[PDB]
Amino acid sequence: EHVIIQAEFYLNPDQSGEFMFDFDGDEIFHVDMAKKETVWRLEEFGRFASFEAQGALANIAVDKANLEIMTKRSNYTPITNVPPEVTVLTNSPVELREPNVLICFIDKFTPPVVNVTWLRNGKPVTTGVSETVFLPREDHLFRKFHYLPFLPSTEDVYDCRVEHWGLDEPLLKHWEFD
Amino acid sequence: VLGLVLLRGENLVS
Amino acid sequence: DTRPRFLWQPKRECHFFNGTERVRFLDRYFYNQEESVRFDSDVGEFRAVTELGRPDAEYWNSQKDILEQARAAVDTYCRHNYGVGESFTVQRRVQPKVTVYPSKTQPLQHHNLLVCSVSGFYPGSIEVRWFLNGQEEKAGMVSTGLIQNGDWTFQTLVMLETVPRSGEVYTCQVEHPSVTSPLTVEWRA
Ligand SMILES: *[C@@H]1O[C@H](CO)[C@@H](O)[C@H](O)[C@H]1NC(C)=O
Repeated sequence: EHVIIQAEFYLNPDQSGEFMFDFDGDEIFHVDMAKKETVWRLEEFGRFASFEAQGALANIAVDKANLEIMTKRSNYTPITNVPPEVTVLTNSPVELREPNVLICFIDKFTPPVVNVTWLRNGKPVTTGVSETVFLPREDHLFRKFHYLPFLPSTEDVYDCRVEHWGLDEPLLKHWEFD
Repeated sequence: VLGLVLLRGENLVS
Repeated sequence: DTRPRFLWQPKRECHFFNGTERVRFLDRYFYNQEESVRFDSDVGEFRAVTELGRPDAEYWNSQKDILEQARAAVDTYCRHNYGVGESFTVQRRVQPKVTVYPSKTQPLQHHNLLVCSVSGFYPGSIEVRWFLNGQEEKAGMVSTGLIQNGDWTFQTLVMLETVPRSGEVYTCQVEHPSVTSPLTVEWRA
C-alpha cells in the first residue's frame, strides 16, 4: 500500500493558504505562494519530475472562494484551537563535535499557524535553519518540522519554542547532550 | 522531466 | 490575535494496492475541523459527511460531467502521478545506520538498557530484534516506534533491559527492504 495526497488549505482572516503533495507522510513539494514557484522537499526530486505553479495558485483562489461560502453557510462557526505536541530530537545519534541536526516536531494541532524559534543557550539562532510547511494528518490536523543544524557539545543547551493560539504561554522543549 | 497533475477540485454551492 | 479563524482544507487522496492494480481515489473537503463532503471511488458518487455538505453532495451527482470526471480520477490523476513519483518515492530505498550503545548504564553488572539506535533509513518498514548469545530476547523491549524525521528518513530505538555479566554477547538484528541479509551489530560485556 501507498498514499499520495494533494493537500491544500486556506485560512481566514489571515489570508494564507498552502498547496502541497504528500507521499506516505512526507512532503514531495509545496508551492511557494510569495514567489509563485515549485519547491521540492529534496532537490533531486526536481530531476525526475516537474509541476506548473500557476495551476496551484488557481486552486487556492477557488479554496478561498469555498471557504467564504462554507463560513457563511455555517453561521460563522470558528475553529477550535488545538495546541501542538512538541518534541526535540536529532536525526542521527549524537557524536560530540561531529555535525548533527536538531529536529523540532510540532504535532497534532490546528489551525496551521505557529511561531517557532530556536534558542541556543537562551539566544535565538536565526542562521542555518529550515522548516517544513504544514503537513496534513489524517485526523484533520497538522504536523510541522523545524530543523537546526548544530555541532554537539557539552557546553551548549538548546530549546525549541513553539507559540500556538491553543497554548496558554509559549511552549519550550529542552535538549542538551545528556 | 515529467509533469504532475493537480486536481482542480469543485466549487461549492452558493 | 484575538479574532476567530476559518479553515478550508481540501484533500485529494490516492490509495494504491498491489502496486497499482487497485486504486481508490477520495476527494475530501474539511471545514475547520469537520469533514463536510467526500467523493469515494469505491462508492461512485459524492456523499455528504455532515449536514454542512449536503447542498454540494446534492448539486454534484447531478452534473454528469462532474461525476464522469470524478470517476475517472483513479486513471487521469492517481495512476498517472504514480508513474511520476515512482522512481524517487515508491522505489526510494536508504539503508539504516545501526549503533549499539548502553543507555548511560556504565555500571559493571547492574541493571542496564542496551540501545539499538537505527537511523537514517527509508522506507519505514523495519524490524529490530535483540539476541542474547544467539537466542532471541522477546521480553523487556522498550521501543520508540517509527519516528518520521520529515526529511524522507526515519529513526527508531529498541532498548533491551538486561543485567550484563562478563562473557555475554547481545546482537541487534535489523531487517529493512534496503538490504538482502539482515544487518547485525553485536555487543560484548
Ligand atoms: C507570532 O508572532 C507574534 C507574537 O508577538 C504575533 O505576530 C503573533 O500573534 C504570533 N502568533 C502566534 C503566537 O500564534
